[PDB]
Amino acid sequence: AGFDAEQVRDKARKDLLHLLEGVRGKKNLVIEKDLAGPLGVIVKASTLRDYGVDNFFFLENKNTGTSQRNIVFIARGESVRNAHAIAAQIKRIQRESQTSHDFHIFWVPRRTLFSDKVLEEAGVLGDANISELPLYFFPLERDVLSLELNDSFRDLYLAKDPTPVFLLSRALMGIQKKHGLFPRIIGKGENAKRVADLLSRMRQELLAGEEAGESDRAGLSPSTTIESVIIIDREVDFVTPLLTQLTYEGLIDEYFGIQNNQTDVDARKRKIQLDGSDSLYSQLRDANFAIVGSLLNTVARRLKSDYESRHNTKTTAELKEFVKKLPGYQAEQQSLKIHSNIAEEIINYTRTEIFNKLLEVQQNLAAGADPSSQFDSIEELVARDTPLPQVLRLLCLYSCISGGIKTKELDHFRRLVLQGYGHQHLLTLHNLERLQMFLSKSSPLASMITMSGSSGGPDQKTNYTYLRKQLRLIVDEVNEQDPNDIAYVYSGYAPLSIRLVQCVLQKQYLLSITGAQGWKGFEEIVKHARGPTFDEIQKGEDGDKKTVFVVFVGGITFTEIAALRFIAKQEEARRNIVICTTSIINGNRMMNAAIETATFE
Amino acid sequence: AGRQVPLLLSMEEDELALDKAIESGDTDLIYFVIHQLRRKLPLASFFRVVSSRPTASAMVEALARNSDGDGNEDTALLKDLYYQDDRRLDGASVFIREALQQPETRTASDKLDLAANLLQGNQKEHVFELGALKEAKMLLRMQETFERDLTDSFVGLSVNQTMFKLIKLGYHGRAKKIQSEFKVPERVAWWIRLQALVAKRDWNEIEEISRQRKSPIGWEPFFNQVLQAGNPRLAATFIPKCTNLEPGQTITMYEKCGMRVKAAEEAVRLKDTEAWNRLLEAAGRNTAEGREIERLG
Repeated sequence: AGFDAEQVRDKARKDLLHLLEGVRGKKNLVIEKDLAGPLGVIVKASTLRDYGVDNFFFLENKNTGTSQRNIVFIARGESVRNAHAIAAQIKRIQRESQTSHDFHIFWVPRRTLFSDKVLEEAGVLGDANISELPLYFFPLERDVLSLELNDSFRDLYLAKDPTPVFLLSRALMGIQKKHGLFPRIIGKGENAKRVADLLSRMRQELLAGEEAGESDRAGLSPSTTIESVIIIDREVDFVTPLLTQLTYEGLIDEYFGIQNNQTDVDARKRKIQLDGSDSLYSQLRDANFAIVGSLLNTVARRLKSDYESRHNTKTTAELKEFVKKLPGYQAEQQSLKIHSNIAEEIINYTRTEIFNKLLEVQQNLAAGADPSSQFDSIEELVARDTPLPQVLRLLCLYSCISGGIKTKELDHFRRLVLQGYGHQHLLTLHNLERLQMFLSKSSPLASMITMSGSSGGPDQKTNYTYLRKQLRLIVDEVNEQDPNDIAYVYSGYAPLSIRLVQCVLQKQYLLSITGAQGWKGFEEIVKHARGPTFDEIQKGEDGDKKTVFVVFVGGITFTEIAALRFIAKQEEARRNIVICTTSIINGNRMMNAAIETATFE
Repeated sequence: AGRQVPLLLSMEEDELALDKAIESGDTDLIYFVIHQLRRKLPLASFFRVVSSRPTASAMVEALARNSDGDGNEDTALLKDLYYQDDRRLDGASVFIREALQQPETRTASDKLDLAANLLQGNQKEHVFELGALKEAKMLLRMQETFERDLTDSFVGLSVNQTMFKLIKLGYHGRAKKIQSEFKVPERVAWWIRLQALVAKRDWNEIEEISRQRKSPIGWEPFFNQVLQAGNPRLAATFIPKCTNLEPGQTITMYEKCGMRVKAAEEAVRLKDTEAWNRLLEAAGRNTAEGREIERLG
């Protein structure tokens, strides 16, 4: 009866295939490249051709095939960058065709007034069959839902585009319609509050619809399946993704780049699948890289010792047994060979001087050391031409964790970057200033929160000096082999974001390391983190273990996913934890939101 | 609340319709109202309406930098919007951006000039960017000089990258000109100087560098950098210039250079009989003389 991530995949596959049946005949496929990956999670390429697709084309490639009469456009309908591209795709074969063509566009997830005008002000609105493809969450795992919006971070925090918040809101409301109102909407931060607002608005619009004869049959009552949804704004805690991640999946995302559960290695290069259907990867992904050697050894000598199993046997039937367990002994065999190779590459990566000089800085900054003491180490890294994203993450780390950079050190930093990597990065440093990730200490927007200096400033920033102690962000006495606490994901540093979540879910454990819902017990402490703290109760108007949705507006890291799975195992008795997010984020994606790539050459 | 917005606008309630669309969060309704306002109003009046509301300006601003599918801009819109709001940094960034698309340095510097010209309309607070802009124009110019004189690519590289290329090509006189001009830090410049000479295989002047007393970055960098893909012979020469070192590492450094002999010698000099044993057993009392290792005690 509860929430199952499978119902989202099956529904997604259904709604697409149902639209493909609708296009009678054979098709060519034009898919937005950022959307091709996420589609792969809900349908197979094989399956798409059964339903009559010839070749696959990208909207970004402009080279749409002429072979077929029906051309199918699949792209996100909120994107302005897509509408202009599609209309221009229609006439770019409407004038160099052969037949006349019937054009079809599946908008993800909805048809917008913006679409209907850009398509009209190109003359091609009436020549295109337009339908709506309501994909929202892409279930990447049974406990991980994602909107998969790759520019969601940039758009939300740089462009101030509230589109990510709107989509996220409709997705969560879809869960409510099916499984009941969230008995409690619990959150932290501006955009977390905005989502809670739209959920409140959308709940009232459904009661206004039913009351005013729009029918819709059945009014929404509090869920019996769901305990609460917890919403955290990414901007409340920029430090976690800025840090180099130290889990196995985490280091894969840092070094190789994970996308839509898949990555690339060199045995052009080959694709690896990275989901939890693989037995071995499930036990590996959330584990600190330090003990990945141990974990690989143990499973390697447990494979050859289960090949020692029952091939002695011989009747005729208990070998027919053993032989059927042999595919999985080949799946488990090669699963090991792949990850023993990745681990070997990632190990070499983690041994380089530059890697260690970066981590050294992070570790000092994250521990509360005088940020100034790290200046020479940063200066050298710049002079040793270490990749701009890696340096900028340190710069933002220092800024965000200290309440900004001292004015002298700022100007020095500005000079190094500009002189190190290009004067184009005036723009880059400006963008990081807009992001409020890299600021002078004398700026009003730099100040952390204190109860001391009460007034002055409304957007006061998270106090990492205060919360380091009060939320026990440092645990340098943590077992990586059998982890006792979430800090293991950084080998001594627990993400503030998940600590914040622990203020709601594990109140007693949190006291332990220094039974009401909401923030009760941590009101003061959480006041020291950026933005609104709230606990909106939904009673409507009219038991077993329940599901908890932990939602990240603005992106979540794998380390945070790991720490949440860790808590989920602990709470296995009373709670099923599902993670929702706009996208899976990391330090590099954040800097790319900022880095200007034009070049003066 | 979803087409309760045009209701507000049907009665030509412009600024009010926009506010209700913003409260909705529905980015579609916001575009729709923004689109209505633009067609209806004097542009300057449109800007005033749209600049009072943060989300509105933000979306207006987005559409201006993405109106065919990436790439192309409505740069004209951006300039006027920023001009009527006295947003001078944002206006300057538009011109800087234009400089990065100019195919010749003279035009690129003109855009930088336009860029700078806006910032002197408030001078203070903009000191850094003015200086930064002033620098790039200089660097571009010096790089155009280098290209004609020395016949190689230089225009567009960073200050540091330029020093590197000048040094790797043996033009240390010019590379020192860049350094002095842009006040490149000592520790930065030494790091550059070393890495380039190593790329250059100019073992001769790396050697000539070693002939002075102290280094602002130490000699530890010179060891490792030269050792790696280079001469263990040249590498070894940087011990014992190394001030900042840990006990009995001079030994391992001679070892890493493949000089077990001189390692043994260094081992005996430090009164470490144990390392001397390990070094002699490595050879073996007879092999590689070893006697020579043995004669050293």
